[PDB]
Amino acid sequence: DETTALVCDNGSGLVKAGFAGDDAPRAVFPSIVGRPRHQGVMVGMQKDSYVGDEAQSKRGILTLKYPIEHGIITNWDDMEKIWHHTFYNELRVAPEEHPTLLTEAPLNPKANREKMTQIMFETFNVPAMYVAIQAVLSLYASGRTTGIVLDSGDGVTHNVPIYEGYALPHAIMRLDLAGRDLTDYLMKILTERGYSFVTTAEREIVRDIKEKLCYVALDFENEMATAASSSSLEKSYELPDGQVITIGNERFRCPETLFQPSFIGMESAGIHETTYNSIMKCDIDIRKDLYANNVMSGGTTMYPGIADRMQKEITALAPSTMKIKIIAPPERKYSVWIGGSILASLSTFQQMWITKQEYDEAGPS
Amino acid sequence: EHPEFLKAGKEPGLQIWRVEKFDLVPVPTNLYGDFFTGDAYVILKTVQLRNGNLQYDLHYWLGNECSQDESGAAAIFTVQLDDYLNGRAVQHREVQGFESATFLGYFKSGLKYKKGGVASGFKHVVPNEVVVQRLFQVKGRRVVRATEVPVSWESFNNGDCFILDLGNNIHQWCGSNSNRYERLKATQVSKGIRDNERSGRARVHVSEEGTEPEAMLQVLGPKPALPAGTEDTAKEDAANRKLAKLYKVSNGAGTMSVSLVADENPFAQGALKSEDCFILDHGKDGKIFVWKGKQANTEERKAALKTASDFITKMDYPKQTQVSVLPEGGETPLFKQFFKNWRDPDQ
Ligand SMILES: Nc1ncnc2c1ncn2[C@@H]1O[C@H](COP(=O)(O)OP(=O)(O)OP(=O)(O)O)[C@@H](O)[C@H]1O
Ligand SMILES: [Ca+2]
Ligand SMILES: [Ca+2]
Ligand SMILES: [Ca+2]
Ligand SMILES: [Ca+2]
Ligand SMILES: [Ca+2]
Repeated sequence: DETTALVCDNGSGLVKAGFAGDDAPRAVFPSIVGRPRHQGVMVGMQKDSYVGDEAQSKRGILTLKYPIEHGIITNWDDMEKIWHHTFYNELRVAPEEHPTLLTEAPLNPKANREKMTQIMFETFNVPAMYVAIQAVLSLYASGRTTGIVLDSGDGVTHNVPIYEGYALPHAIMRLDLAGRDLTDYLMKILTERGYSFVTTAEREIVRDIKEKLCYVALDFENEMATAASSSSLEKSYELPDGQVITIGNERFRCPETLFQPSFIGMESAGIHETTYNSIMKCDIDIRKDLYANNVMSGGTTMYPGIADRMQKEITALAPSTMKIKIIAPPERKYSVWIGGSILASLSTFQQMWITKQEYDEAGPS
Repeated sequence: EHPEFLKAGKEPGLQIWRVEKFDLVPVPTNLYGDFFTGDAYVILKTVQLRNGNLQYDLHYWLGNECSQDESGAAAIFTVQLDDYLNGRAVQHREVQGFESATFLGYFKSGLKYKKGGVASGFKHVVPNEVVVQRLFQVKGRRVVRATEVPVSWESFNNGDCFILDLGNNIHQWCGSNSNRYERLKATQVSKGIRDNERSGRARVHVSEEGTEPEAMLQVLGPKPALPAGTEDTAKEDAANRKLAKLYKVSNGAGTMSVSLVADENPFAQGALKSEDCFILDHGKDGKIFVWKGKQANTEERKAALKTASDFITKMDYPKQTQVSVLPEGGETPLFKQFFKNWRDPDQ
C-alpha cells in the first residue's frame, strides 16, 4: 500500500497524535472525557461521553474527567475512549492497519504498560505496537544518546539522566508540579489582586494568560524590585467578555514556583535542585556529559528565560569548572512526539514491533 | 536483519554510513572523509585486541545543516548498533567543526566538508491546521441532501440553505423561503462538520438575509440581489432519493464480488456490516466513500479502494473526485447524510 505507523503521545493535559515521518503531530487535543452534568440524588444506571476538543466546546453542559494523572493512566474506561477518539476521529484511520507507537511516563509500572498493550491488541486490534519512554524520545529528538532531560508538562515534571541510549532508573526524579498547578497558582495570585478567576471556564483564560505573558526571571528578587519601581514590566490582556486586565509581577511569580515549590506549599526541592540531585545519583564518570547536555522538554519548559535560569542555577550548584549547557529546542512542546516519529520511521525499527501474533503467545512482555 | 548491521564490524577497520531518509546507507569506500554538511553519518571503528576480541567505537557525526530527522536517526542508529554489539561499544557525538581528536585521527588527510546533501525524510505538518474553503447547497422537500457548489454568490438562492465551510468557522445560512426540513438538515450537517470533521476545533455561525458577517462577505464579495426560489417538488425529492448508490465489496462467499446493495436513499445504517467493506458512490458530486468494516479482511480493503477509484473514470466523474476512506465508526457527515436516523454507537 504501503502501511504507515501511528505515533501517539498521551499526556496528562494533551494528546499529541499523528503519523510517523511527520515534522509534528497532526492532531493536538485536551486529554479529557466529559459527560453531561447532573445535580443531586441519583436515579438511573448514564449514556454518552464527549472527548477532547468537543468536550472543551461543550463544557458548559458537562463535567470533565482526566484519564491520565501525573503522567500515569489511572482511568482505563476513559483512557479507552481517549484512544478511540484518536483513532476514529482525530487521525481518522483503521487502527487494525497501522503499527502504533505509544509513549509512557518514566518509571511507569509494569502493569500499566501491560494493560496498555492488552487494550491495543485486544480492543483495538492493531497489527503491531511499541512503547517508548517519553523522556528518552525527547533526547533522541535533539540528536543525543547521552544527556539529562527535564520533561515538564501539564501534570508532571521529571528528571531523567540517560546514558548511551537508556535511562538510569534509580536517578530518575519525579515532581508532581507542572502546568495545571502553575495555572492554578496564577488564578490564585490574580484573584488576590482583585480579579475573579475561580470557575473552570476562567481556568482556560488563565492558561492563555499564563502561556502568553509569563516568563522566568533571571533573578527573582531583583525583578520584584523593578516591579515595585515602575509600570515598566506590566502587560495588558483582553478577556472575551471584557475588558482589559493589568498583569504585573505575577508574570514571573507564577513560573517561579518551578524553582520554589513552597509558593504553593510544597515541601519539594526546585527543578534546578532536582536536576542537580539527579546528576549526583549517577556514576561520577558520566556526570560531565550530563551537565553539558541538559535537554528541556514539555510545554511547561516553554517559559522565556527558563534556559538562562537553569544555567545560572545549575552553575551555582555544580563544581566551579564544570561545563554546563542547557538545550531548549524551539519545538519542545512536541519533542516526545518528534522522537517517536523518527524512531518509528527507521528501517531498523520494523524488527522491534511487538506483533499481534507474538502477543497471542505470551503474558504481554 | 538488518543487512548493514550484519556487515558491522566483523574485523579491524573503519566503516562509515550516511543516514538517508530513515536508513543507514554505506558511504562509497574511497569517499571516507568527505562529509556533507546537510547530512548525518554513523562511524564505527574496530580495533583488534591482543586477547582475541575487538574494541568498538561508535561516532555519529552531524552537519551544521542536517535536518532533525537525520540527526535524530543518526543518534538512534548508534544505540541500536551498540546494542547489537552487546553494549560493548563507546558512543561519541561529533558536531561539525568540533570533532573529537580521536575522531579526526581516523582520517589521514583530514576531513573535507561538502555543501549540500540528501533531502530530509520528514513530511512537514503544522498541528491542527486545516485549509478549507467550500460551499454547500442544502436542499430538499422532505428528503434534504447536501451537495457541493462553487464558492460564489451565484450558487445562492433565497429558497434553500447553504453551508459555507471555512475550516475553523462554518457559516450556516438559510434563505427566508427555505422550508422546515432544509433548516434542520443545515443544522445537522453544520454541527456534524464542526464536531466530527473538525474534532470540535471549529465554530458555527448561523446567518440569514441581512445578518451575514464580515468574514462571509470577505469571501463571497458584496451581496447582490439573490433569486427565487422555486419550492421543492415531490419529484425533486425523488431525485435526491436516487443521488447515490451503495455497493458491498466482499469475498465471504469464496470470491470477490462487488454487489449493488441499494440505489435508493436514505440507506439503512444496518446495511453497513463489519465483516465487509462498502462503497457509497456519490461520484456526481465528486465524492466516493470507502467504508471499511473492522472485521473485513485485507483483500476486501484493497479491492474496495481499487473499485472505488475505477468508478471515477468508468463513470466519467469529474476529477478532482475525492475518494475518502472511512473506518467503521469514523464516518463523516457528508456520508452520514445519506442514512435514515444515524445512531452514534457509544451514546
Ligand atoms: N508558552 C507556554 N508557556 C508556559 N506553559 C505552556 C506554554 N505552552 C504550553 N504550556 C503548558 O504546557 C502544558 C502542556 O504540555 P505537554 O503537552 O508537554 O504536557 P502533557 O504531556 O500533556 O502532560 P504531562 O507531560 O505532565 O503528563 C500545559 O500545561 C500548558 O499550559
Ligand atoms: Ca507528557
Ligand atoms: Ca540532509
Ligand atoms: Ca555501550
Ligand atoms: Ca428550498
Ligand atoms: Ca468479509
